[PDB]
Amino acid sequence: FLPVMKLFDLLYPEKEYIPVPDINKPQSTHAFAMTCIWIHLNRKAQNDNSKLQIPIPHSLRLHHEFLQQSLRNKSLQMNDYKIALLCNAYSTNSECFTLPMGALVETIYGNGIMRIPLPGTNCMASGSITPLPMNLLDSLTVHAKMSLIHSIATRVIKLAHAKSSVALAPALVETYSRLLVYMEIESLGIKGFISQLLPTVFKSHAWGILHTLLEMFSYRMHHIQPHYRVQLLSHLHTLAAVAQTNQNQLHLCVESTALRLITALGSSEVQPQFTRFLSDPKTVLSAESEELNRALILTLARATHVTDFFTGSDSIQGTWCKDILQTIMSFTPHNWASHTLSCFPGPLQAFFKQNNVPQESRFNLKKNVEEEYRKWKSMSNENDIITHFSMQGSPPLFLCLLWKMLLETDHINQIGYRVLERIGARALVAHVRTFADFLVYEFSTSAGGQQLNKCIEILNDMVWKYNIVTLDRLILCLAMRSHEGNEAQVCYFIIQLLLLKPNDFRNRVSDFVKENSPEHWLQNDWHTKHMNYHKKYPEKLYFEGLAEQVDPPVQIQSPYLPIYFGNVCLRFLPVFDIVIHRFLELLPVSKSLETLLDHLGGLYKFHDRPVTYLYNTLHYYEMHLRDRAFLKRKLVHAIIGSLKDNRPQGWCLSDTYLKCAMNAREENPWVPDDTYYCRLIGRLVDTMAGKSPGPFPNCDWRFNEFPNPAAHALHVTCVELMALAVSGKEVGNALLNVVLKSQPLVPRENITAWMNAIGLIITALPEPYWIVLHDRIVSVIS
Amino acid sequence: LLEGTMNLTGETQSLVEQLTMVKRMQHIPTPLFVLEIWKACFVGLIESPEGTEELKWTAFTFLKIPQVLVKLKKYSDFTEDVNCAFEFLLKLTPLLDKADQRCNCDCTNFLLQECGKQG
Repeated sequence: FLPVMKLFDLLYPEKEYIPVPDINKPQSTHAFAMTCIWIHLNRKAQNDNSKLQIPIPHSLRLHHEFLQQSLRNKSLQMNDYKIALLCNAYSTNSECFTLPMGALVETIYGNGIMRIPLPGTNCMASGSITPLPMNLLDSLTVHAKMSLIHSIATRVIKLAHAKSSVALAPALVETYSRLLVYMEIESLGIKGFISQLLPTVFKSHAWGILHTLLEMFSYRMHHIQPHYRVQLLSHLHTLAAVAQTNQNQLHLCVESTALRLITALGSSEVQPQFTRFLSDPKTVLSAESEELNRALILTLARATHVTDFFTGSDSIQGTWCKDILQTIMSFTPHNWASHTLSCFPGPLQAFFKQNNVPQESRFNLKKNVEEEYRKWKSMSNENDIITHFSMQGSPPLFLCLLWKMLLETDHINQIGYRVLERIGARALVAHVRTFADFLVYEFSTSAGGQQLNKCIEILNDMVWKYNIVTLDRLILCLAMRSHEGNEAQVCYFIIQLLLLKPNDFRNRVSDFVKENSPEHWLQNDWHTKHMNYHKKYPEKLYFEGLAEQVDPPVQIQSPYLPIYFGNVCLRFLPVFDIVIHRFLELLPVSKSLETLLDHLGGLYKFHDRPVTYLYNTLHYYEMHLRDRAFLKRKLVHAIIGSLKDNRPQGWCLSDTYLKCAMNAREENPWVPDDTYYCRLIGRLVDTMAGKSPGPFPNCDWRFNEFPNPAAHALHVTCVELMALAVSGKEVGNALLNVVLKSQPLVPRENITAWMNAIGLIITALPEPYWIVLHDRIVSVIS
Repeated sequence: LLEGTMNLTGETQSLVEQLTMVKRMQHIPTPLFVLEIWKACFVGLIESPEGTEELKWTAFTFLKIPQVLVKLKKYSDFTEDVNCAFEFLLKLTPLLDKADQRCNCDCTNFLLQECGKQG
């Protein structure tokens, strides 16, 4: 820092005093920064001041006197930016930084100001709900921010290890979610948090800090690096194996996080990330639950056929996929369907000819549950039926006991209430797996009529009137049914009636899409709207609805966990995606997806990455969706109209797509000229370089699903290009007749970028789209 | 290309004594010579920007190229080689098809009737 005053003379050669302007702009701290630099040079001159001091400059001493008056000042807040001036001119001090620190830490931590009641019982979260805004988060120095981080860490260590009743304020958890995105602090950020803060929280054994951290990792993070993603995946596997996680919320939150990060995976990182944990493939897999392993297998399936890595081979041997699946098949036997095998890659289909468990017999499945159904009433004592029906190792058959009670009496006694809570949510996935098998097997042979509508409503009785589980788990267990032919269609129609015949969950979805928006960081009162939504619908997560219907009066009053961002709809949207995938895997359940999309299109208001998901959905079923035209047109009728408001105008669609695509079919699709495709290529090539107005709107790319506008443009262009009713045969003809034949609106001395975009498009395109290039090259070589 | 830019108002013999001498300096086949003669005429037609310069360049490529070729036939065999020159010339599909977007029609018919008019 020696020659910097000469850097003054080239930058600021002046003679007249600098007046003090208005402080209210966040950029004024940039203008007041060099005064703070001089006073921090005096902070450097705090020690060894006998060597070569600098006199105060004539022009800057007016603002130096101003900051000295601010030091004499005893009031600082958001009225001006003197909070930033006193946090930045005195950041390298020992006690001059504590004066703004005392104002800051008592206004967002919630230091016992107010105890807001969260939904549930006995949840006194702290008072403050207004976090540090975006302009405040950038008006501070890095050292002031990291000193604030150290102070916050010293507060939360003694808060977590004491397990105090003082919870963390919504303002401070919002600020905590906001600060971790900045990679300048990442050395002491989440890398310094999973090294320091997370081991101390693990040693604390608090179970509430972990739940809130999981809440702000699932519903508040947007860009986690894949190595950090699998590090957190290992951390949650180490956490869930210990600390008696038999609670419903502890299992449910970690399931909604694991399935989220499974669905947040793409298609290109599957190969380099696996060899990092190739030494330990077992611990990154589910040992007890079929659901997570099947989700990972389908993640592998969508990461290979889309990237077309399987072609040129027809076996799994000699690749990186054989050993991970060898670790998959252990301790989790899972069947596979032929229609599900249809969209699988060739080597994957060849490997699925072995190591595949068959289905269990329906007749014995009903015979055993009926044989112990009469043993339920052979003697009706409490303790013997509680113990005999609920040890770990019993065949999971209890939902049919409950169902045979509520087919004709609608009453669950003390035994039924005690068994379900004694089993715990860790075995509830394995229970509901076989219960979904009961459901599909029972409706396969069911007779239509009054029972068809009665059964779905008494099933909704467990959904919202008994509150046994969150709705997502049962529907996902019904989604992974690997049956052949009629039973798969029957289960799809089970889900079809489950989503529309009861209106309670649809009322909650409507309430959340009307009263909440995905822009959570810009929503300062997100906590207030969450409290209103949870007060409208009382979320019962510990069999509370099941408790009041018990014939003896039995109630649960356990204290709930601190919940700020969790709800059923966000936990169900990945299940809503996997059921859509299962529907599109099978043919004769096509039009049933058509009536659902226009019915339940609002939940995609709150999708973490809807564009990539719809692109993969339309790409993976390329051999399943080209034949069904109106089914392919139906998708743009529902999901695009959902996120057309919060995402700005022109975020996804083109003008002629708004004119002719979502219009209903008339047996005459608009076969376009090549200039329509040239418009899309011109959209792509300008967004690759980027423009200040931009054809596509700018957004907070830190909190998006794309870190760059180029990735945002590529995905939407890939969505719109291959969503037409025409198959992947004429698409290549049009793409080449743009370039192989002459074209208007396409200029030279730029065509390299155009053909680069076309090449990336056609490599992102499915197999028949670019297999026609071989037939093209045959003609020109001959 | 330099002649039709600004100094296209001269006589027909300066360009002749330039280009025929160019064939003296570098070994150039006469079919390749006529191939260049016609592809320069096409390029100066299409690559000329729209405006009065388009009209000037098209007139330069249409009205002075018969004058030089009549004198070349007078001073020189010149019937057989231009057939192989057109054998070369009738393969340039995309660049000359890009000219037909601007010209909205088939210029080949007009030019191959113009050559017949020149005999």
